[PDB]
Amino acid sequence: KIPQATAKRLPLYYRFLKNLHASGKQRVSSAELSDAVKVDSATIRRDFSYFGALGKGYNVDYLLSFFRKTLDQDEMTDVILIGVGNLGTAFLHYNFTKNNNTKISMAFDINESKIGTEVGGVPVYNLDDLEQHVKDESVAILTVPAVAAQSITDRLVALGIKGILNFTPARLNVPEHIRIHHIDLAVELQSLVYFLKHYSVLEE
Amino acid sequence: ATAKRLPLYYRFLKNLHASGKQRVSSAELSDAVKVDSATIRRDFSYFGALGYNVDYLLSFFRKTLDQDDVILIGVGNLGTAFLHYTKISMAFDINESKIGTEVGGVPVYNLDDLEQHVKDESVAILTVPAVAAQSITDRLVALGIKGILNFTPARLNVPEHIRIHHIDLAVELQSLVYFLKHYS
Repeated sequence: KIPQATAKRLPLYYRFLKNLHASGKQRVSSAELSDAVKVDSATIRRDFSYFGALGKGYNVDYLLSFFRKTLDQDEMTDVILIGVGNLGTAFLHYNFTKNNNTKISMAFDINESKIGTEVGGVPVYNLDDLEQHVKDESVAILTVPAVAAQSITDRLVALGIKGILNFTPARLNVPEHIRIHHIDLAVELQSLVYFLKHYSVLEE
Repeated sequence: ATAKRLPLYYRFLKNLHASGKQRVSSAELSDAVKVDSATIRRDFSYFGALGYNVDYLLSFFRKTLDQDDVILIGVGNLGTAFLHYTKISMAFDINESKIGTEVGGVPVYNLDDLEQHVKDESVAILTVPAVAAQSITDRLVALGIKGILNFTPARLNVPEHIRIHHIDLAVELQSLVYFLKHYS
């Protein structure tokens, strides 16, 4: 599937393996794993094929790193960027802190000389290829001209984007379950200006 | 001079309006804002006010302020995005290949000259590295800037009356991410 019940056991296996690794333990059997998560050995066997783990019992150090990698994978927020112009490339040069499991994993453009580049260590792909690159990523940054932003949005939601930071003047239409932060920079500037004239916040 | 007392009258009258009072004397306004009434009477004629009606003046001050700038510092990708992309009148940088040039119609000056060329402007856009932000901020406040659009990860130390708008990718993503993890 992976079945929900299996997926919910993963952090439980992890916590058990950390404790064991701290205590100096080198091997762990199915029976010990079963006792730790209150299941039986067949469940360990099935869950570990879902996870992609390799055994024989198990090496504590191997399984700890493996489950660590897997939870890190599951917990990281991979972000896509569309539009690699001035604002887009500044964002690709953004230095996210260590404690912060967010990164922009990929970028998209339509300019042939953008396409095929690595900007700030992230690959820029043809926007044509959006559907063949996007699987799991749940968040997108939009830094395209306002005119392109709606058709790109339509596609992002169809691919399973759930959250969008809109840095364009466009007012996006999306399904009620899509969370949109609209950061129009010209509006932010004009809001600051307005406040120092009127000492109240600008509508909208 | 006259347009420099206008915001004093506005701010105070907006506070008055809130309290339900719709007339105000030069003597009452003088004791509040510390301008002499003889100057107030002189200004309020100029504004075409005929005891003065509080709503006339407020609507007049609002309209004037809406009838009749911004500087930017750091003309890199981010500053260039803002220029390209309320007009920006001056840009400032340290890169000698950008100083003495025009980006998006705006001339770019050496940051050394900030204090000679910033006279009237109240708003600054800040699009420099975080490491540069606080020292420049310090110079902007000493120059009497009233608002800063902080487009850097730095948290700026300014006097309380300085309005800061902070735009940051991480800060913004953290909020959206928290929604998605908790309110799906």
